[PDB]
Amino acid sequence: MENFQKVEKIGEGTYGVVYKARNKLTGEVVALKKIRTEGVPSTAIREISLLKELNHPNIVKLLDVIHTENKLYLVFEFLHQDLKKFMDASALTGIPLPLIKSYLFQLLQGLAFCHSHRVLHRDLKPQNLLINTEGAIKLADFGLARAFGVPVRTYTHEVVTLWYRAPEILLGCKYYSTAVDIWSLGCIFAEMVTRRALFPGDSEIDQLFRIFRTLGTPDEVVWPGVTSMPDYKPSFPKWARQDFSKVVPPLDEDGRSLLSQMLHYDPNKRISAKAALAHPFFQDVTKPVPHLRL
Ligand SMILES: CCC[C@@H]1CCc2[nH]nc(C(=O)NN)c2C1
Repeated sequence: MENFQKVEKIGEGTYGVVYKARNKLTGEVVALKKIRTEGVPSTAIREISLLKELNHPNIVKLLDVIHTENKLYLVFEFLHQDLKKFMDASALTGIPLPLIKSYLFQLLQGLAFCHSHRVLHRDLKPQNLLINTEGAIKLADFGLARAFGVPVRTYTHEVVTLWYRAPEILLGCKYYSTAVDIWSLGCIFAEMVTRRALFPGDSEIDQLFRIFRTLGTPDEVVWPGVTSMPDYKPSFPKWARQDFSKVVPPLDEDGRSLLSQMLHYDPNKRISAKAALAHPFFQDVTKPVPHLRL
């Protein structure tokens, strides 16, 4: 880009480098993502361009999409910190429950919105949840997975995390439903509460087996059709399901109930974002402000 003074390199995304930049004309500060190449499928460009109309307060705004000289630039609204960095910074004391609740509530609203427009994220993780000083949290990179797919390694060869991946994806499902995002958010909810990743898998089978060890090896009883999935193996070990009281202490029964519904094995049974917003857990939701040192 020629009309963008690039303040700094913010990070490295799944698809490309991210810079903090200042638009010389509007003076606005944005997050500029630079992506890759055999001409780049125009099918992706159309899909991505449609995201410019997917506007919501809990969705990072996509300001522009520019395809030029073998590169694809995505211009996004800028937020000062991501949830991964905030959780690390809050590791010693933990994120207060009221803020955890507020963040989950807002993330579900963002999901409810995109899902109602038939757009899935598919690769939700702390790294793409951005926060500001106002107490808001927004989902970034929504819709990019439908356009580019989720690779095994990023453009820098970094391993794309499997920690938040729904079991139906790990088992080979061809079609992803909105339920995949609810699963990822549930894993993130648990991580905020316990200050440790729920299922820190370091391979696809380790990821699947960690899920099984906590939630029990799935069977036709809890997940009709699971034994017919592409990568299901009758030889998977059979682990017993653990009590959520042991999984996310010391979260209260309302939060444990909601998390259990977000982590149902059967995608068709997993709670929707819309239904989750009405869960008793959010009865006393508020909008606290985090302490951010920028
Ligand atoms: C998930 C990585 C891509 C995001 C796109 C939107 C976005 N907005 N701000 C940032 C940022 O990193 N600020 N420190 C990002 C990064």
